[PDB]
Amino acid sequence: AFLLPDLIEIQRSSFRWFLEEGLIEELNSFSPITDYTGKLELHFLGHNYKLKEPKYSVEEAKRRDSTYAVQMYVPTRLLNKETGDIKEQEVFIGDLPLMTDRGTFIINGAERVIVNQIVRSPGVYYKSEIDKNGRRTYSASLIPNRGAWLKFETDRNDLVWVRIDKTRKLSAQVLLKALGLSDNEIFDALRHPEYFQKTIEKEGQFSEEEALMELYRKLRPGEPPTVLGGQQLLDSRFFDPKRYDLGRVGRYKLNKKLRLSVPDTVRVLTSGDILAAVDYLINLEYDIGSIDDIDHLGNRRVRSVGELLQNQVRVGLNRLERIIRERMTVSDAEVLTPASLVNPKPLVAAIKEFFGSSQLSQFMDQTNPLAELTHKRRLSALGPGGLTRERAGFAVRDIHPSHYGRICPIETPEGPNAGLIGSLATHARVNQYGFLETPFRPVENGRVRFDQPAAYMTADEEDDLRVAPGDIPVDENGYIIGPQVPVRYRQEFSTTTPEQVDYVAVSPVQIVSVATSMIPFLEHDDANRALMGSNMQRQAVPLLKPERPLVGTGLEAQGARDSGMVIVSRTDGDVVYVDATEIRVRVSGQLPTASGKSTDNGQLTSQKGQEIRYTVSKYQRSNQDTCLNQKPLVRIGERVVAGQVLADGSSTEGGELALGQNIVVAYMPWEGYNYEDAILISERLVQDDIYTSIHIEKYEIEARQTKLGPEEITREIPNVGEDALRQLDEQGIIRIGAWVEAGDILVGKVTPKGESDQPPEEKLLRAIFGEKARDVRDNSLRVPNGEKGRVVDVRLFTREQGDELPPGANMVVRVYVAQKRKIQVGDKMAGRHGNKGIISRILPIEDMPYLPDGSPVDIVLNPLGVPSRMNVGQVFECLLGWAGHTLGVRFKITPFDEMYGEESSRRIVHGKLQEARDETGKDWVYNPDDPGKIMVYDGRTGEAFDRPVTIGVAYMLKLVHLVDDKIHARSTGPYSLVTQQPLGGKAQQGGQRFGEMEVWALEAFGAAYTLQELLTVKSDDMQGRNEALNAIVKGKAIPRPGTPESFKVLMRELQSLGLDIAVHKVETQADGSSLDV
Amino acid sequence: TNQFDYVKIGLASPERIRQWGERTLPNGQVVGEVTKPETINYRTLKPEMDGLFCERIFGPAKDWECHCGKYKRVRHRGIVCERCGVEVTESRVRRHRMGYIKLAAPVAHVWYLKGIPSYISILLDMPLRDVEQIVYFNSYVVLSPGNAETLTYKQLLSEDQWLEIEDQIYSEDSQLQGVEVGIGAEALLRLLADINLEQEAESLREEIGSAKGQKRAKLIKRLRVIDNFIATGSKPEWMVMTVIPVIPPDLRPMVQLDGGRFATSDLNDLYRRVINRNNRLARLQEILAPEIIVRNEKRMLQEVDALIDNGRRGRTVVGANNRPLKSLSDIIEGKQGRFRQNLLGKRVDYSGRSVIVVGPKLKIHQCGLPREMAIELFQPFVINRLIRSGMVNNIKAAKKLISRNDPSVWDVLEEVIEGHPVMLNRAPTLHRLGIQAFEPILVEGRAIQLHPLVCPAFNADFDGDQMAVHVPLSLESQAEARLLMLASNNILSPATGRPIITPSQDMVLGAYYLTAENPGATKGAGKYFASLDDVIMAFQQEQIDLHAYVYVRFDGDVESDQPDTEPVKVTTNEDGSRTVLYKYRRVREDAQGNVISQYIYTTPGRVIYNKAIQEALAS
Amino acid sequence: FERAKTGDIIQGLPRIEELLEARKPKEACILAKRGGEVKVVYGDGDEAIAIKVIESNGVVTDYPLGPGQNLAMPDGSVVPAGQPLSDGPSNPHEILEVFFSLGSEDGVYACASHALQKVQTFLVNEVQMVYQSQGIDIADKHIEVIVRQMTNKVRIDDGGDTTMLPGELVELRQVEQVNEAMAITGGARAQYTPVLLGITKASLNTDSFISAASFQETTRVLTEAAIEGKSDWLRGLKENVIIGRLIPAGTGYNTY
Amino acid sequence: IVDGQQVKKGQLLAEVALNTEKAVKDVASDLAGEVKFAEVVPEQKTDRQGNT
Repeated sequence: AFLLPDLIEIQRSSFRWFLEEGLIEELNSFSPITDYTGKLELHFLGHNYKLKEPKYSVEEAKRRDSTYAVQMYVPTRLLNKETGDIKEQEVFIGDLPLMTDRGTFIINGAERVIVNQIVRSPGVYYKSEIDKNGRRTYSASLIPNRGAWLKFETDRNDLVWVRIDKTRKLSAQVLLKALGLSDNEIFDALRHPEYFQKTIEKEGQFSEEEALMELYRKLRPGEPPTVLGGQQLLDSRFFDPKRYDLGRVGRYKLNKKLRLSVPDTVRVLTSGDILAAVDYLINLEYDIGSIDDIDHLGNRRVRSVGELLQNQVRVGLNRLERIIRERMTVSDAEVLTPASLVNPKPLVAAIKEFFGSSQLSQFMDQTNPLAELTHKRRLSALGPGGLTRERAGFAVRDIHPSHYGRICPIETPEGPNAGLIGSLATHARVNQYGFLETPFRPVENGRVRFDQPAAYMTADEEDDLRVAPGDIPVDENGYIIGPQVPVRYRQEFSTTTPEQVDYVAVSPVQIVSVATSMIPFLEHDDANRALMGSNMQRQAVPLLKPERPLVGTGLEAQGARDSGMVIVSRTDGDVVYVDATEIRVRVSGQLPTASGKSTDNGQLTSQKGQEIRYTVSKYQRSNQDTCLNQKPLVRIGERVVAGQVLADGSSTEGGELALGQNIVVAYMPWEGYNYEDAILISERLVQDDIYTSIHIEKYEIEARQTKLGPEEITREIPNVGEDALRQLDEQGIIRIGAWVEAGDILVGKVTPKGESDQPPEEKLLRAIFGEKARDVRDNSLRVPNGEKGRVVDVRLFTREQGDELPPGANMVVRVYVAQKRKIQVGDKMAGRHGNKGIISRILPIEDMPYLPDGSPVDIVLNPLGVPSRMNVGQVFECLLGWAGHTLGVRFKITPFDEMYGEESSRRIVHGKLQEARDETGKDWVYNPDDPGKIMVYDGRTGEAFDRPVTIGVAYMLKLVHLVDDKIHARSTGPYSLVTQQPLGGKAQQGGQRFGEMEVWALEAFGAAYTLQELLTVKSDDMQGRNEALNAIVKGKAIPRPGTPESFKVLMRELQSLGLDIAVHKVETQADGSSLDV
Repeated sequence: TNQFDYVKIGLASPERIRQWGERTLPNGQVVGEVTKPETINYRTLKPEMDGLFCERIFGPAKDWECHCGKYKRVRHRGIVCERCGVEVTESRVRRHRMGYIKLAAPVAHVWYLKGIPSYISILLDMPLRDVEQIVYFNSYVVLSPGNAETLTYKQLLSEDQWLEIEDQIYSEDSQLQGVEVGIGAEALLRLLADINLEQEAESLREEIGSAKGQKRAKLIKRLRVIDNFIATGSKPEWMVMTVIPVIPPDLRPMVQLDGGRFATSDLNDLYRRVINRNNRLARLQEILAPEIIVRNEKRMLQEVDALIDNGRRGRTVVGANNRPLKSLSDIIEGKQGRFRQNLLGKRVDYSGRSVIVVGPKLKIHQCGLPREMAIELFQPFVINRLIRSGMVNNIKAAKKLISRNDPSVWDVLEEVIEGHPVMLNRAPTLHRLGIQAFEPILVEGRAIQLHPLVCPAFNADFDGDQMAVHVPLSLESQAEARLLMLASNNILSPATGRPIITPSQDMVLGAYYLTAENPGATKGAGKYFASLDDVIMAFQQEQIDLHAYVYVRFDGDVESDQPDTEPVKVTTNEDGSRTVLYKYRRVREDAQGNVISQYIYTTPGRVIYNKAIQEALAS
Repeated sequence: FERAKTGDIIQGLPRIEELLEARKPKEACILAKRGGEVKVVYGDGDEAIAIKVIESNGVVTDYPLGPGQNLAMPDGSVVPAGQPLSDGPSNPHEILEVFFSLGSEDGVYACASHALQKVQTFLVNEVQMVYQSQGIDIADKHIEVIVRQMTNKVRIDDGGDTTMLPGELVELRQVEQVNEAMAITGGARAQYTPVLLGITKASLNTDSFISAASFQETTRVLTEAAIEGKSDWLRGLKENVIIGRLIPAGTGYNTY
Repeated sequence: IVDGQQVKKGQLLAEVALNTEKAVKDVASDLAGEVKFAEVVPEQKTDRQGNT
């Protein structure tokens, strides 16, 4: 229906936005510079900026696994208000990468992305504020988009003080520090400023207080109070741009509310306003103004890269500005050139931070196309700027009817860092003030039809029109039956009918975030139920062979195109040979060309048989080792149309979300093998050749150059099978496209390890067994066990390209492998709405229950699951799908039965049943007496199970938590250093982790022993642990603890911290101090 | 074990910490200290002279090798590098030796100082804030007489408000007391010792006699604060410090990542500070230049408090990310700070941690171990076996079949896997029954295998559920599990009187349904039987409802759905006979005879679900 | 409008800890000295919102307030040393005294218990309350045992009648045996007051040094034990756990 | 359960109902126009804030 315009590029143009403003905007504003003296100047040009073509692309960029970039450039204006020396030329400023095709910034290495933040966009607000008894209080507060906080208050008594970056002074010199005009307050306040006439304790003397009290009279103490003192002070809180803002907006707002004419293009601050506060608070004190909102967009507000990459660039440059100010004015300046006094390096770095290291990037998780939807656009308030994650206590966490239509509630990591991830209205958009949009569609008191205007604002807020929720029985051309409809005033939802409203859905779902839409009929499923399940597909695994869903709500296809995995024409064409490797309106020489010149265009080279070249992707290691190779979809010579997806990537056939497959599902508590939770499925799945991950992950290795006496890789060293050493190559290297399996061998590290202090046996043994080998060593790479993966590429390189190398290091060895790998047991597979599943066992394609038509089914469930999960509709689909499957039925229809406004769903189902089975011939797939059931003749030997049980088609979707990367178990190994205890960071030698909550449950029976061991010798005692090793292989009764030592360790630091202990026997001569050290 | 007995603890003390640290040596000389900041030189890689990671006073690095060199082999046991301070052994002794910064100034310990209790402030009645200016000296306190001429003791003043006080020096000799007013922190230490706690303790006990209110609280303490001390008798100037202690180097160690990013540590830098602030200072003394660069540093010396805590009481110092540089007193302090988690809750080795997927096939008293973690799991008692019976011989060459993947493990592993108890624990340890044991099974997989019945105890549902394959290690630890800790050793939560263990609600349905009744299926009129397998048969016969209630024989106590000992349908006749329906059972009786018919009136399926029970438990 | 500060999503995980350490539930402090009866509605004839409390035998009523968030309404049947007059188990320390004061016909302990047991037993039922409140269960071994432990510690005054000290929060049973030693070696048997504490009050204080710095305390604690020579012993199952001595609670702990 | 009304089936029952704090009724009338005190007046009497 109506078109919903591109989620993604929130960022982009906003991103773009920035440069098509920002670069200058700031920098020019602090445009001019010069020697401290002032004569020899220099400027940022702040105009006609320039940068050249950075031939690095994204793939060629990932090629050197480095950052994309655009060398960044600008000239100065000139040299001096000394004699108008120009000496202009460009001066390079700050190169760095930027937005990438798949919505990334391909920095070094990789392609992270940045998450938006909310924050209390600026302004100056004010606590209503209450007490230990009831009698209440008033207090005021001020803060721009960046800077101090001007804060105000009421000691019961129409009093005040002023607190800012101090929190130490009940100090109140209101108007006694700036604009001390004869009783200017009875000129700006006029109404009850301090009972209309100050109070006792307040005097308002200013002669030596304006710029000289509460600034040194308690503030900032000890020197004398120079009138200048506070003067240049209070510039130095305020006046002085570069240490304070509003933020253009800030004003926009600030004023706008307090509405006072100050349009005034100043991103800093006046007096009067302040007053206008001051009143204003007292205005609310006399209950004339309402309390500010402090919780949602009312005070909070997005922001995003532009400013994220803008605030700091002014700062990063502000840094430079210091330095230059020296550097420019460091000595002679006659010819010393713009070009001379310009250390870009800072800026580039720091920004290199702000992509690269601002805690803000993530790694753009591409485990699933969808994900990179979402992760386009979650957002938070974690932020340098943001909140704590534990002092941002509650409302912070909750919701707010602003959220309705502005952000989705079905989005929540349900973690200690959840309730902080703005879903971003499925449709929203935003403005220069960040505030997002959420349409409010007009209804002319009874007539909507969307012919009326507006229908496109309610940005961040509302209209005080009691307001039409999304849907309601909307008659043909609108007339909006509902006798008396409920609809929302402001955070409230009263009833009223076509008179008084007029704004209503765009569509019946303005409160979702990329995956919360998957639910085909969430209309029928509890909200508390819909969450993690809706976040499952959010991070689904891909799957070699994709498949649209079955059943249809269909919103998404497009979204898949937004992802990028699927490719639309850039332009146009009708494909020539569409070779898998090369589709082409490329150098086609043909009619993918010609529409590739349809009504051609110019900066696009229609100039010659059109020319749209670009390479598809094979299976590449995702930032999460996920993989996908798209697919040459559109066969040759078959017309296209601008910007329509023609490439079938990860998970679409055709611009739709390939998530799962479609599967018959009889819920059935049979012989157990599942009894919550617990999936059972039939071996067919494997033979089905579906449910087949593939993964590919780095391994790499490198060699040092030891200052111990450098070492290389080898091409072998001993005990090498060539059986090892064989499918090896010509340095030691490992041949690619080669099968590997378990403790396989990558390639030949050669290491140093001399025998100066020849171990006691050493010299001899060596010479005694009968041979004189040498310890030139080799920790060459042995791929982990179970690595039955054919090897599938390598990127690799040494000194010569300039190894772009972590220094101190010689040559890259990175290479790796995948494997086709079908699903197994414990696979966290499930659905997309309140789900989470794993499987025992799979099973003979035959024993599993089958059908009277005669086919065998392929997914049990349990049956009780769902009624309990209170997620019903899973039925629904089952059903619906059934259809689909019986009569190849598609749906792609938004959720929520709104048709007629009741259980039409129903109506649907039984319907599409009905005919389907009617025309199904056998007409058994449905029974009048089984309106939604089927029979279940298929016991152990295929009896008739008894009660006609329902079955049908679900959308089983598997996850990552694959036992493979989630396996774990090991027998000792390296302990730590410090505790020297082995260590489990979830590695091959991962600590069987440990829980004292259990050592607080392992004594409930006591018998030490296990404990005793159970600490010791597998923690402290060296000679214990070993003692063990022996005991068993030494046919010895593993003894007796060591004594712990970490203990002793703890004791050591304590003894130094200032401890002493006589620890000791006492049956000894007058006890003593047993040497336990 | 035995050698140790019980741990006393008191205020430590220089002169007492002057018993350890220094290690005189038959160079005939005296080694303890440190003086000068250091790790190893860059180029070579070993500490230096002094040097915070000393290879001499501290000991070896490469094991038995004098820094002087010319030192290889080991057997020596007294070596003292002839010409160096290398006294080798194993490179272990190094971990067991401390030194000290040797504070030039008598700095005090933050652990009394701003201490929540502030013991130091308490004694000598030096108000926290008051004494808080004796240190960071911004008000030197009148110290001992030092006021015969009318000024007053315990009294304070800054040098600025002091110079004018003692200005009469020019001529006025009202200086008969000739005792300077407080000078700095050391003052507190002067009054710490010398003062007479005795003749003052009881001098408060009898003061107690007098009014005892909000002030008493202090007194009270004072008593303890002095009595708690009299316990020893020791020095309160031990709270003040002469000379530090200092942890050994190998443990704060400097770490190795090649490339130049050699991490080092976060307390040696404390030191780094601290030593410098100490030496550079002294290195004023001598030149005796102005106190503006000396007395001002004494605060930058007492600043060693940060070493002891980046964090109590100055602003903390900054780390790589302005972090509270985890103070030496920040290692065993939080639940995540070593201490308990590094002892009460070590992580530990030998065990498994694989996803616990559904797997109710196996029984309950025993768990199902997958192969992915069936090898580790007993390698010690496996390698020993298979050699042991001679299969192979030696280590790393007999365990050849391991990594060789033959069979003969796998079976032998099983052969040595049954009767080998194992215990297990859910991601959450929950309760004692939460870490239950069970007889591990020899299965293959990356998931676990276990018995539904208990879940609930562990509660381990089966949706991405993950737990851990723990294992006994001693022998008799197998006992902790043999007949004490194993699934069989539990029938009801130690929690309540209740047997939590029970067939899941899915099974209870198999029970419920079998005890229900279908109107449609109500066949079998007069289909009575000896109530043995006859009815089973009668069910393997079908043509009967699993709920079609027949009346089946069984004089034994048959709990009947409804009262069955009440005249319901009397038919008492002669030649015996008193014949009442008793609803669900119908004896006929016999005056001379007795009861025999019984006639339990319920479906065979009922008797079926009530026949595999007696047998199940104990036939 | 008066508005809901009730509940019936009430008495949950938070509504018990406030009784575990025994804080100030309701922070009330009604007194006792027996009279007790309807007492008009607020003491003497009440009036327009006047507020006092109740009396029958006595020479006097005890007389504090009653609000509309908060009431008494028992008319007569008023019983001090328990059945709180205005009805409020509040920082029961007061009620514990209310009792033992009023259990001052009996030589301190036994009816001290009479308080003591009453209070703990009460708490037990008060905790077991939400237990059955919340469809679950709770046992004396699981509660009484602990609630018992929570008190055995008197507060002294006077302790010098035993050359000890006042306001001393030691425990009862033990040291007054020593007061029973000063009850058999003459002098005086000291007076004091058995008063509840709260786990962090009982624990933290009882446990010292090694048994410290690891639970609800650290840094100054355990280290400050050095200010006083207070040696420690691995007795504590966990005390020796910090080590690896085996524990007590394992054959050998008695097999010895 | 708890007291129920009878235009048909009743009023709240089930959040077990075998404790009422003070804050205000709203009054925003419910229809736009001149509001006066036809049947009443506003006795000021100033019991909570000693004012009005």
